[PDB]
Amino acid sequence: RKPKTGILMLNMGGPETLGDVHDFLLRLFLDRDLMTLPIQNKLAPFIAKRRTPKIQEQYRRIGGGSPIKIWTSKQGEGMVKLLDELSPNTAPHKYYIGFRYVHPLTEEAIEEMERDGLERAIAFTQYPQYSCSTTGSSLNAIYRYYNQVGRKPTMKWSTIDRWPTHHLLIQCFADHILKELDHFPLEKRSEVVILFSAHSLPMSVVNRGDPYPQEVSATVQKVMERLEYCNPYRLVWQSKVGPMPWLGPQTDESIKGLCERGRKNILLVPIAFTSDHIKTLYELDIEYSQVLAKECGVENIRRAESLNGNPLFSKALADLVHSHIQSNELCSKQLTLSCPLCVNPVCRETKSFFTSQQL
Ligand SMILES: C=CC1=C(C)c2cc3[nH]c(cc4nc(cc5[nH]c(cc1n2)c(C)c5C=C)C(C)=C4CCC(=O)O)c(CCC(=O)O)c3C
Ligand code: FES
Repeated sequence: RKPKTGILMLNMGGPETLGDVHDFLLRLFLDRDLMTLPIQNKLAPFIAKRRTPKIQEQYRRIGGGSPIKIWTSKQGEGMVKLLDELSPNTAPHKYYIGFRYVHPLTEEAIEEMERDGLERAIAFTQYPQYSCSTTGSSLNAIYRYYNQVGRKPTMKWSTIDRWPTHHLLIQCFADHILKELDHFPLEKRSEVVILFSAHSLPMSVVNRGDPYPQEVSATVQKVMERLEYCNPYRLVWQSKVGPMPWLGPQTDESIKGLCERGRKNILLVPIAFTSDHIKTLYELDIEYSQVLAKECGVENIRRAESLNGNPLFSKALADLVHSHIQSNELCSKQLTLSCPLCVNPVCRETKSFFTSQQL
C-alpha cells in the first residue's frame, strides 16, 4: 500500500563516525542561518580543520560517533505505528529523516519524498523550542530546495514548527526527573538543585528577537508545575562555541558556582534535546559530571535520561501530528511573524512557502 502521508523529522544530525566529523563541521560553520561569521565562506573551512581533532576525540570517548540517527529512527518508527492507528484516513504514514548537516540531508529526504508520490508532507521539527538557528534553518532548507530547482512541490506541505509545551513532552521530562531524584541519597533529595540545561545561543541571535529563550523558559515552567516545585531550579545554557558573547549563565560555571556555594547535589536536565548525543554523553556526562564534578568536590550530580526510546515521547510525536492534521493549519501562528530585527531575506519566502499551500 503506497505511502500517503510523509513526516519529515528535522534536526541537526551528527557525525556517525570520526571520519564524518570534518565535513559535518564544515557544513555547520558555513550555515549563515545557524550563526553569522565574517568571511564565513573562508573562515568555516579554517574552523572545521582546527576543531576536527578534539571533536573526533570527544566522539571516540562516547563510542565512536553520534547515535542521533538511531534514536531519531526509533522515535519515527514508533510514531508511524501510532499514526497508522490514530489517523486511518491519512492512509499509511512514513517518516523521513532530514538532518541539516549530515546524510540524510534535508534535500535528499525531500527528493525521496517526492519520489514516493506522497500526497501530504509535514515538516516536523525535532527542536521543541523554536530558534531561527535551528528549526528556522531547517525550514529555510526546504524552501531553498524547491526554489533552486525552480519547481513546485508535487505534494501538499504544512509544518509543525514548534511544540515547547506539549503535555506529553512535559510529562516525559517530569517522569525522567522524578526517577533521578529517587537516586540521590535520601537525606539529600530535598536539597538537590535542578539545573535545566538548554543549548545556548549567541547574543547576536538572541538580540534580534529569537523566540528560543522564551519557549525554553516555557518548557521549564510547565515541567516545574508538574513537579509542583518539589525542588529549587535554574535555567542555564550549555555548549557555547567561540569567543563572542552568548546567553548565560553557562551550565559549567553554574555547576562550579553552585558547588563552591554549598549546593553539592545537582540534577541536570537536557531540556532542549530529544535524544543523547555529544551534548549530553560527552559534555554533561563526562566533561561536567566526571571532570568538573570531581575537581569542585560535588557529592552527587546526576542527569535525567534523554527522551530517547521512551514510549510516551513517541506518543507525543504521533499526537502532535494527528492534532496537526485534524486542525488543517499550515503552521503555528508564531511562524507567520518573523524576527522584528530579521535581516535574512529567505525567512520571508520560507514563511510564505507554508502559508501558501492549498488544502
Ligand atoms: C546557533 C549556535 C550554534 C552553534 C554555533 C552550534 C554548533 C554546534 N552544534 C553541534 C552539534 C549539535 N548541535 C545540536 C543542537 C543544537 N545546536 C544549537 C545551536 C548551535 N550549535 C541548538 C540551539 C541546538 C538545539 C537546542 C545537535 C543535535 C548537535 C548534534 C551532535 C551529535 O552528537 O549528534 C556542533 C558540533 C560539536 C562541537 O562541539 O564541535 C557544533 C560545533
Ligand atoms: S532570523 Fe528570525 S525570522 Fe528571520
